[PDB]
Amino acid sequence: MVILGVGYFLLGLILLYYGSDWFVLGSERIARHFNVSNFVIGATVMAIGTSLPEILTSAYASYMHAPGISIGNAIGSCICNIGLVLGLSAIISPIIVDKNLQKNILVYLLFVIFAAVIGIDGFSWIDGVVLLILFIIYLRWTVKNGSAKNNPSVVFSLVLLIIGLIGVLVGAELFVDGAKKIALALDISDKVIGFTLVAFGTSLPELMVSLAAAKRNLGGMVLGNVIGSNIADIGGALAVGSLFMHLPAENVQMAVLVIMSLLLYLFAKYSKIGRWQGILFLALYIIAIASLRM
Ligand SMILES: CCCCCCCCCCCCCCC
Ligand SMILES: [Ca+2]
Ligand code: NA
Ligand code: NA
Repeated sequence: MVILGVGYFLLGLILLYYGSDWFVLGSERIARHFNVSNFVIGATVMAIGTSLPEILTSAYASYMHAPGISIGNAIGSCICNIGLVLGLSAIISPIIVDKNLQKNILVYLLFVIFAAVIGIDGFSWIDGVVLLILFIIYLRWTVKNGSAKNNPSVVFSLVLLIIGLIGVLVGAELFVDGAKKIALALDISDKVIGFTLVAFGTSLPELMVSLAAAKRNLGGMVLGNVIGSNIADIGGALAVGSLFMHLPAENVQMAVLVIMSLLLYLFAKYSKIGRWQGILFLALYIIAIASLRM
């Protein structure tokens, strides 16, 4: 069952490549239809849609008595979204953040700090409930501040979005599924092959989507996708995971995330998110994946 593993692998890449573009284009059209900014549509629809793997992963893992994976996958994705995903995107298409999206990012920072503080002694199911409620509040707050027949322009837009989303979710799965089949067929299969492959596999939707939007100079959409995903990973994935079982404290990873989130805000507020800010993000992500524990 090799080659068919290469089959799922390459095909998943193709579905990720074109699927992300369709998702970006469809989301961009939807945003203009509902008269909202690209940030808003990225922080809500796109973010939640791409964070669906994390939510299902964290829920399933915690239910299977593996709470370490649940919180590990959740936080690792957050670090990945700022370090790798935003890092690459910022370099491709530098972002100048308007004074109104700066407020949203500051709110994001507060949310992260709050999660880190209450997570010091781990995350209880009550911690999850609270985070999930704030998650819900953030969404409505974001949409309001960015708001205000079978129309063929609207239908085609929704088809682009949905099919594109299916493309990146199925594609990301085929990528991981093809990679597990190859490693097994080549007898090079550990168990953090493995945990590394799936945790990064859940981040593949955000990566390809944000890179697609970055290529089209949609920096607001990219920034929304990153900020929204992180909140969806904490208020959604991590929260749901804590409902099934107490999640052990990841104080080091949370600290890294808080620092990265702090850096993201300061750059957006007093400077820009461009090449050298993107380079710094990639540097920290590389240092993170080099010295953080598996
Ligand atoms: C919409 C559902 C939100 C989450 C509700 C979670 C309830 C979790 C209960 C976990 C066990 C609590 C045992 C207490 C002794
Ligand atoms: Ca706690
Ligand atoms: Na994801
Ligand atoms: Na996401």
